[PDB]
Amino acid sequence: ALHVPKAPGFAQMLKEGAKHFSGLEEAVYRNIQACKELAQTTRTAYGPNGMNKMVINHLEKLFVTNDAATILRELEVQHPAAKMIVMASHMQEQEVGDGTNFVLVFAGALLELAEELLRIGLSVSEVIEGYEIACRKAHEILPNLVCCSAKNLRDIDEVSSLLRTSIMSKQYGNEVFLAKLIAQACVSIFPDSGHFNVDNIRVCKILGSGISSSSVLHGMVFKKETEGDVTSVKDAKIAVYSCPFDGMITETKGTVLIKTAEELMNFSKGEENLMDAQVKAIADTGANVVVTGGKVADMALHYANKYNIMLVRLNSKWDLRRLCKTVGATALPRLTPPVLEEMGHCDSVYLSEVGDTQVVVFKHEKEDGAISTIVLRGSTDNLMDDIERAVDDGVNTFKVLTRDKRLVPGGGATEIELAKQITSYGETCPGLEQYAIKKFAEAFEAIPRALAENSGVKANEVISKLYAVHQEGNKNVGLDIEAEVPAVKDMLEAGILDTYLGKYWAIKLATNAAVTVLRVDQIIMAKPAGGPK
Amino acid sequence: RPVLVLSQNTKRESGRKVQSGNINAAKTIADIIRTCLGPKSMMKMLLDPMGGIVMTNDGNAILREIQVQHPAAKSMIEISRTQDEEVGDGTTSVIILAGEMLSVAEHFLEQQMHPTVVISAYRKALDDMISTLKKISIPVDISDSDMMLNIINSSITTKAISRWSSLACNIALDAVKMVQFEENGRKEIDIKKYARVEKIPGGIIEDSCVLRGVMINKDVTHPRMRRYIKNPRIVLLDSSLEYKKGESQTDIEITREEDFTRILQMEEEYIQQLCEDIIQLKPDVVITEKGISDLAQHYLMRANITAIRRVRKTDNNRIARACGARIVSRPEELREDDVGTGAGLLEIKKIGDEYFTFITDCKDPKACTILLRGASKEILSEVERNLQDAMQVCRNVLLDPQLVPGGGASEMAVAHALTEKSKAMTGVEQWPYRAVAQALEVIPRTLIQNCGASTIRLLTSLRAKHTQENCETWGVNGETGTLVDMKELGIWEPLAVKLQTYKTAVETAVLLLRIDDIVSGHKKKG
Amino acid sequence: FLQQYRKQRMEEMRQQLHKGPQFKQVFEISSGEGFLDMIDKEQKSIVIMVHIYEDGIPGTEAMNGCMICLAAEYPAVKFCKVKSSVIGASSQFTRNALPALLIYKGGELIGNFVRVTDQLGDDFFAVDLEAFLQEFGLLPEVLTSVRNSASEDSDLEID
Amino acid sequence: MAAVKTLNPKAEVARAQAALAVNISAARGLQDVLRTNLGPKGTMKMLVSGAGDIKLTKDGNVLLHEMQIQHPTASLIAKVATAQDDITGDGTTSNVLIIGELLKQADLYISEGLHPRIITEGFEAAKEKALQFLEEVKVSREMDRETLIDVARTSLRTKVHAELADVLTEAVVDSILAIKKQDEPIDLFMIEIMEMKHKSETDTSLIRGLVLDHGARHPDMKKRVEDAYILTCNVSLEYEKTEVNSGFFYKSAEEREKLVKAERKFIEDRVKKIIELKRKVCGDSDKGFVVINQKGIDPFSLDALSKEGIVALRRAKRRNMERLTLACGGVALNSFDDLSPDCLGHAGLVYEYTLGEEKFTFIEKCNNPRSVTLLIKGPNKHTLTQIKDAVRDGLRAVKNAIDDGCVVPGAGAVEVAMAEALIKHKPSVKGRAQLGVQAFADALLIIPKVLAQNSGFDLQETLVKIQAEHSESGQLVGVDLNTGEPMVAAEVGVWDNYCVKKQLLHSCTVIATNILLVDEIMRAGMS
Ligand SMILES: Nc1ncnc2c1ncn2[C@@H]1O[C@H](COP(=O)(O)OP(=O)(O)O)[C@@H](O)[C@H]1O
Ligand SMILES: Nc1ncnc2c1ncn2[C@@H]1O[C@H](COP(=O)(O)OP(=O)(O)O)[C@@H](O)[C@H]1O
Ligand SMILES: Nc1ncnc2c1ncn2[C@@H]1O[C@H](COP(=O)(O)OP(=O)(O)O)[C@@H](O)[C@H]1O
Ligand SMILES: [Mg+2]
Ligand SMILES: [Mg+2]
Ligand SMILES: [Mg+2]
Repeated sequence: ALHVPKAPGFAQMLKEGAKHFSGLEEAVYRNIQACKELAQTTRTAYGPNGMNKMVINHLEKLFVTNDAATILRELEVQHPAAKMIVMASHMQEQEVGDGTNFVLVFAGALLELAEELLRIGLSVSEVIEGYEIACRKAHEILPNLVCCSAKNLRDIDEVSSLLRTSIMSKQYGNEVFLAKLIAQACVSIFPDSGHFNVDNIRVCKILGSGISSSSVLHGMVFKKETEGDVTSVKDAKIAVYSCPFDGMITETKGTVLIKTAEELMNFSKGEENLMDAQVKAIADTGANVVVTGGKVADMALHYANKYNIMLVRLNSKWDLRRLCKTVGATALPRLTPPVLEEMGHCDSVYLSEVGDTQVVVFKHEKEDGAISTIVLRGSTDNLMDDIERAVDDGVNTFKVLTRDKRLVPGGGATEIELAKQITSYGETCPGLEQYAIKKFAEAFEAIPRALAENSGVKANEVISKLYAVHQEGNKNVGLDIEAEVPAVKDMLEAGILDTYLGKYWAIKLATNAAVTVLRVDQIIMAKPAGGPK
Repeated sequence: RPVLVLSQNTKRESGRKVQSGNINAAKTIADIIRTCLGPKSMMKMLLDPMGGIVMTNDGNAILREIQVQHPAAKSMIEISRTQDEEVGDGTTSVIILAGEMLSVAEHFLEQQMHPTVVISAYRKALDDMISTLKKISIPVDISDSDMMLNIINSSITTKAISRWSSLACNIALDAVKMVQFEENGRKEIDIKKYARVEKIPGGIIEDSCVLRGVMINKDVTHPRMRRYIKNPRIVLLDSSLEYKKGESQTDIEITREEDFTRILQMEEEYIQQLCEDIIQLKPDVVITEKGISDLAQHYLMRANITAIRRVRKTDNNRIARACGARIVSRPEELREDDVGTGAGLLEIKKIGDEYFTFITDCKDPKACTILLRGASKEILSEVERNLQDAMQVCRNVLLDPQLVPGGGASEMAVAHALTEKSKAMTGVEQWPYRAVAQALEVIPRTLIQNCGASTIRLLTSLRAKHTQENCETWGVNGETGTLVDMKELGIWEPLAVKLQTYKTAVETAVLLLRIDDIVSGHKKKG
Repeated sequence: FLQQYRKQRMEEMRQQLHKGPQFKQVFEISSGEGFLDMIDKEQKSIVIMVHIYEDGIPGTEAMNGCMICLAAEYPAVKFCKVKSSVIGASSQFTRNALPALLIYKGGELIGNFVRVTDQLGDDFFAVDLEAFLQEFGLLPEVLTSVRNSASEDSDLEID
Repeated sequence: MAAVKTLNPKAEVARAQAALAVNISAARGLQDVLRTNLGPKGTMKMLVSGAGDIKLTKDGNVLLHEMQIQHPTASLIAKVATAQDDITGDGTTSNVLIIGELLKQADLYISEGLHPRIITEGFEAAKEKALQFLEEVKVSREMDRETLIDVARTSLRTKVHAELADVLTEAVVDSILAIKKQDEPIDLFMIEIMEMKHKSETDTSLIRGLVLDHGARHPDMKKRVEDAYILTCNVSLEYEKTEVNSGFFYKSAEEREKLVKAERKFIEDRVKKIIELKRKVCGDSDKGFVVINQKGIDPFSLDALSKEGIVALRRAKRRNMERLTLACGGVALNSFDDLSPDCLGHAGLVYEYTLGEEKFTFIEKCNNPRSVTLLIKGPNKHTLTQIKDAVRDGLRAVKNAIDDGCVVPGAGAVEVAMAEALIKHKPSVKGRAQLGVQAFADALLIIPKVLAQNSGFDLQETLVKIQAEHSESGQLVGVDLNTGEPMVAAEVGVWDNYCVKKQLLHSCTVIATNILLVDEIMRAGMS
């Protein structure tokens, strides 16, 4: 009478390291608690007043940022429910590019209120049904909350104003300058054709002179040097070769068979003459810059130097295609001279020196092209990485604007209006789903509450003021950050707007993650064993 | 430091203790499978060291999965394997008999009788047992299919397949009959090589059947091949239909520009020549034990020929036997005789989620495939074991058409005859003779025990019944525990199985009786 | 879909019918000097595989059965087993190096696999470990009735 | 202790009633775990593997495989369920439940000193009677679209959420009707299942064509072709080394250049044949040319093909040869020795979709595609896996419904009717096998019991209501999972595959009979 044996049946047959969680209080509440913990550990980095977090991964690499997706990626999350919510956040990042913190906060609040509903007596199925109905109602309501539209994407000032809000949460202190840079870079890209490619915006990080000295370049910058002695070309005629700058050889086996002395004494001379002829044929087509994807032979380099040809060696083939796209050339497979149509033209190619880094710059004087490079300066690698993440957020916001031009007010105004409307709708519906609908509406309060908490003011007073104003009839009113007391102001007048499509996708993904977590009733975890990766 | 004659790990024991240990180990081996005999036997679950599960009630299948340290038990297991391989039936009976004779020999070894006298008495009793069995046997007309089916049924009433008895009996009889071959004045059955049993989990057991041909788990090499041919002409090959290196080192030396292209064109032309040699015989199906090149596939398909590659050698031999073909290595030596005509249908159909190739309408085939479809893998393995037992019994009857009454009737009759013979020796070896004669009653005893009836009353009644004149066929009903004549119940066994059981049991007893010393621990020294 | 290895199932089926007489067991080394004088002894041209294990650790019995099947199929190789504690391994070996595949050839190591659970699994089959060993070319390249082998006087005739 | 332990001291043996107790306990544990899976109202289980992969499932087979159990009887039940899923594709949870309840009911009588042999005899007699009843109760109906829709819903609602179940039902029924040929067995290899990870679960649909997981490997390839000629080939368009160890021998740089130029004449000739065919079939820019190759294409041939406006794909799946020949209507070629326009398929639209680092190629607007594809779209990997398993189950159910000429009412109605018939037939069976027949009937009654329990009602009251209604009216009445009152399953549209029911009966009876007869679990392969 000193030990409790394992119950007969499944309990005994379970493996030594396996874990079995079943029922409501042993599985659902534990999953909800884990998701709440994840939401709590990410909450403080929300909004313009969000705080960066120093995250060190298992490889001792240091990340400092307030991007929720990056923070979740760099955290070794082990709980399966938190893993699912992180997957939802990553899907939101992939689909849109901004709103990951919103997804996580909304999912956490939804699961918290779901636990509360389950405690008061509601069932899992009824909670899920109410959440789905309320999500459908929110998706129906959302288009009516649209304030204005982009109505122009070729204007630098309009695009900068639109993109300021997206990169205002990150790098709150200096967002106008970054907005102008990203606007110029995006407007250079995005030609008359409606398609916009995010990959066409390149970012180069050069250390030394602070982020305020960053600049946008209509072209490409490579952190390399020139093989030859020519280091500056003013009327470049780039010829791009996917083959090494060397005489091509066979593929089975190359064996030189010598049977007479004359062949032995003439082989090297003939090879040199052939290489000289090939290089001179390349040069006679007006080419003065040659970019190769392979190695550069000594003889080829010498003969290129003789004819004043600038040699650049790009090892990575992604950079090769990017250069072909930005200059307007074709990567030749052989060392033949390039035909007129295959010749790439860049207005100026030169070897420069920024900070202490040797770079080769393909520069276009025209304010257009296919690929634009943002040269990021700074005084720390981590700071430059954070600025690059902000630039990525801005570019993704521009891409979303190209996809859909509708905008909704930010600063929690959209969330508060959605909460009010869904709460009003929930009164009409009878049955047990009204509680779930009201809880779904109340889960929208976590966004203005998080903003108020991060801004340093009382969240309850801000929420009450927002409800009072929205009940009056002003549906475009959010909290004012630049205030020491709880205050609200019009978001439309202040220009604090976020994309409608991003909010739509974020709400959908958060609701799906919450209901998917709720549907789980039993957990059968295998023994962890090993598997570091 | 120490000096020894033998090695340190060499352990030796001898005397009455060794004989007692050997006999105890044999009795333990017998007791392991004692309850797995008779129509009312219960199955056993065996866990393989590899993780597999064997669920059966066969003596050899149970015993081959047991690892033992006592060499007497190893001898008994080898005896079980010998009985299984020689005749295919009577595996539990021989083990039980060996245990009983060793027990009744231990009884005499406790006294002052030398083991050699017991062995001589055992050999004399074995000779008399053979004589009595040959005397009480009856002939069988192999032409009568009903009698053969009844024999197979009596053979498989004690296995898990007995619930589907007519189907299993017909399958075994048909397979054995159609695998029978007679070439160059030599008669062979060859159940081991041909008549392959292919089991596919799923379906119902009643859907199982024996095919008039061979089924293999292969699919056509290309989608545009025909998956259904009415009367195909089949050609079987060994060599690959692809360009391959020679044996000698044959490096080339290319100096002209066109030599590389010429080499490639010659490779393609060689493939085309091989395919043309195949096509010249105008076949419909080509089967190869090795790979077939894609270009070879195209050239064959241009002539509307279905090709299957990478078939096992055993499967190819079975196909050749079934469809009357001849395997040809070099395609240029193909003749009209080598082409296999006789297959009445070829079909590649889908079973579950896998493709299977059927050649299942052959006329006069010498090979077959038994298609087992059951609940799971273990059930199908047990069904395959039972079918193997049935086919072995059928082959034994076909080779020797002598028949012997079953259910312990033959053993009780032999015991009574041997006792009557012993009533006249008047020597000193008569006691072991009579003891080993009466030791045959263990199998009627265990039949009664498994039936659950009273052992003593039934055994006494049977022994009294066998003392009459014409009562050699009186045995025990295995599922009701009553004394019934076996010319009414119909349970009969082949004479070969009984002869092998008695010979093997008596010789095992002799072998383990001839031993009184055990030395162990020495290295193999090799 | 060539990764599914359809031949693996037929190879396992053929391995199930490996031998008739017995499954045989992996030799258990009882001492260190026994280990030394069996690795040093025997022909150097044969591959000797040594199995390192301790009782109770998971991931062992599966590879015991795998080596049993390999010894059944392969008569040349000399699969053997020995307790980890008997040799006297250190604490790190006894805590994170239980699965150890010691391969001997020519009197020296040619295969030194340890911590093979990630690359093999926990309940892997014989074919899986066979393929794993074949990945490095570690595997060297009828059924008699029972036996055949029975001075040097052979035969003559009349002369 | 026993004989084996005497012979092998390090052996584990369970003997006589011990074996029965162990087997029945294992079966009861498996049944207790898998009870909550049955029915659309069943709970969803989450499985985490050793590496940390998350899987959401409701299948009996999937749950069994990823359930950390190392039991012999559980292994036998898992093998039976695996065979059931392999052949029929449905009924795994019902299989496990029926086996467990058969063993429990048999134990109920065995614990009273009764021999298992009589129970097995009763089981086999009841199995024969139940098979006869199933033959006499099946609904032989014409498999029109509505019946297939009903069956597909009956499966997918049990597998996934209601709206996703409806979407998958439409997709599965449409795909099966698309690939089906009259009086010809349905080949399920012709329905390619592709997974995308960018949209919601409800965005999955059916493409009347083919979707490929690889795209063009040349940046200058056309990203969209309207009218496409499809060339399905299995010819290597990359450089191939000679089999007989050729090697090159030259004496000057000019000779080396000549040899380099002349070593590609074979592949250049094949590409020239392709280009000549393309120029012959389409002399304008209206019709595009698409080449799908099972083997790789080197950059030189890729550039040569792209210069002619030809989009080319390489390293295609082996089954894609048959899929494209059946969908586009062309002829798969293993060599360009004699190629004509009659070997070219047609595709009314070919475009490429880019998703992350993966490039997908779409082939729509075919004339009468005999092979279609199912695009699985979801925000999560586990969602994709669950939808794929549900689609497999639904496809198997629809194929079974098409194959058999009949369909059996579900919702536990057929099991209740079988139990009633077995109870009626019990007096006919002689001997003490009547107890086995009664145990078989009670075991068959597990399905409505578990359905009612999962729906939230009480087993006994609901079961007696169903039985009383069936006895009074004679209609095949089953459990209504929303109200609990009996409903005519045929009228509502709750259909079960007849082959699934027959396989369930056969396999469950066989495995229960074989397990009940085991009297010794043994493990002596060591030492
Ligand atoms: N100047 C501002 N004043 C008030 N609220 C702001 C301001 N700028 C941004 N926000 C709010 O911050 C939110 C953006 O939070 P953010 O940190 O970008 O999360 P995520 O990266 O997940 O989108 C928006 O919903 C917006 O309403
Ligand atoms: N219906 C029956 N009634 C009585 N005895 C039977 C019956 N059927 C078979 N037997 C006996 O059972 C024995 C077969 O048992 P079995 O399980 O095959 O053991 P073994 O494999 O050693 O022959 C035969 O010797 C036969 O005499
Ligand atoms: N909408 C429904 N109403 C009533 N009964 C249903 C409904 N859908 C399914 N069922 C019944 O519930 C059972 C579901 O079994 P299922 O979970 O598919 O087990 P398995 O996966 O082993 O086939 C079926 O036998 C069916 O008769
Ligand atoms: Mg943001
Ligand atoms: Mg027998
Ligand atoms: Mg189902």
